[PDB]
Order: sequence, then structure tokens, then C-alpha cells
Amino acid sequence: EVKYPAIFRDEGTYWDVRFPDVPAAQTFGASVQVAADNAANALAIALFEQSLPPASDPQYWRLASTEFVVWITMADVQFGPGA
Amino acid sequence: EVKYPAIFRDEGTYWDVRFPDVPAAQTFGASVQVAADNAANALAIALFEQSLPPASDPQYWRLASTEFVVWITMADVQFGPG
Repeated sequence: EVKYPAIFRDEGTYWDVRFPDVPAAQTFGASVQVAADNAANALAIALFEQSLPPASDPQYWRLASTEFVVWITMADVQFGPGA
Repeated sequence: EVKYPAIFRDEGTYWDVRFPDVPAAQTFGASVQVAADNAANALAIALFEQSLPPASDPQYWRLASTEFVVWITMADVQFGPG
């Protein structure tokens, strides 16, 4: 399981999700859980055929009052033999 | 880098990817990651040596429960010896 720390940001009517370690995995969702579901897929997209960067330790981050961290597991769906 | 917001739609056995700003760049893949790679290439083909349309702000869209948005970077087209 490949996990990265996401910053969830309250935009009032939706949640913005970004990964400092994986900038191309930026997404959003109407609720925290939908945003999290989306974030798992966004990580898979962004890390396709890429080397995997280290995960940052979020304890060193300075966050806004609108922001909190969720660890997101990268989606990894396989359909063929040997999954 | 040229980037557009894409809507990814989960069809169970595959993903349907479309760009509201670049309608000719509709594509598909079994996994999200392959679908997205295809989408980078679809942008490159649809916009090859053409004027770039403005990119929309996607948070104004109402998405289905099976949909999400990410930003896809147009692939670079290269020609090499055949």
C-alpha cells in the first residue's frame, strides 16, 4: 500500500485536495469522503510510470485553519492474471 | 506545460475520460492510470499545432457519483526516425 499525506482544504461548498509530494494528484470533492475517494485515484494517475517519491512527514507542515491532513492510499486496480 | 481539467467517469470495467474544453479528446482506459495516460495523448492529438482554448474552472461543475476531476498535462509529440 502506497500512502501519501493529502492536505484537505475547506472551500465552503467543496473540499480541495492537494499532495505536496505529488503535485499532479490535485483533485477535489463535494464531501470529505468523496474527495478522499477521488484522491486515491488521482495518486494512481499522477504516479503512473513514475518513480515513487518519499512521503513527507506532515508534522513539519504549517497548515491554515481551513486545512487538515488525511493519509490517502493510492488506487491500484488490476484485472488480469497474476493480480 | 498545457493542462486541462478532465472528468473521469467510472464504468466499472473501464474509465471514460472527457475534457469539457477539448471535446475531441474523449478517451478510455481500463484503469484510471492508463485512461489518464491516454488522455494526455488525446489532448496532444486534438490540439496538435492548434490554438489552445481557455481552461475552465472545474469546481463549477456538478459531477455524478461516479465522476471526479484531475488536471491532465498535454503530452509532447515527438518525431523520430522510422
